[PDB]
Amino acid sequence: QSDSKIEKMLPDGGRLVVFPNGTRKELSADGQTVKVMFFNGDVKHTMPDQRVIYYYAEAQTTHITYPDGMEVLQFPNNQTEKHFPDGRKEITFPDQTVKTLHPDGREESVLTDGTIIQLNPDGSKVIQFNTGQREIHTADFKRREYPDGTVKTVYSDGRQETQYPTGRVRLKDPQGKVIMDTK
Amino acid sequence: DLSPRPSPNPHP
Repeated sequence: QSDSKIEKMLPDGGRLVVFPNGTRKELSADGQTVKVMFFNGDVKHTMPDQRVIYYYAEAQTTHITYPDGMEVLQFPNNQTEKHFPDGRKEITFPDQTVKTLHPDGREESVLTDGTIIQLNPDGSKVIQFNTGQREIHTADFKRREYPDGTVKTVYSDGRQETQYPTGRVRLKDPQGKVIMDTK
Repeated sequence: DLSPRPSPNPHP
């Protein structure tokens, strides 16, 4: 592409190159370091330790690319995103929740208290608590699994099933009345 | 390349 380009020579032996589209590039004397100052205000610095650091002037965002392929974006609202080469993304929101988006469509958030929420691509959720309790939410019911082995399920029509650690199963109508009991 | 990268978007 570009032909109408201008180079100048730094006293240290580095080069400054100015391009007709406005882009400026600074190369060290060994050529090993490159600073690119784009016409739009963006800035790209390649590093000694090999990080590539890009600054988006309008969006006010920095974007680091690391040697293993990881990209890490730091947004003005103090939010950070890590993008991995298999397509996984890990978002750290301002309030320090971490959410991962996996390739398959799962999302997995970890809360400030260590509670884990997993959002499958079918719409169902799994919550896992510190206490050992799990909840499972599908479109038909919400199920709580307790550490003692008790499982309570509330269906979308308001019927509630308890399953006791022994295997006994009690089902109640919306009103609270037992309508089935496996003894 | 010489051209700026496209502006990026945070996740909602």
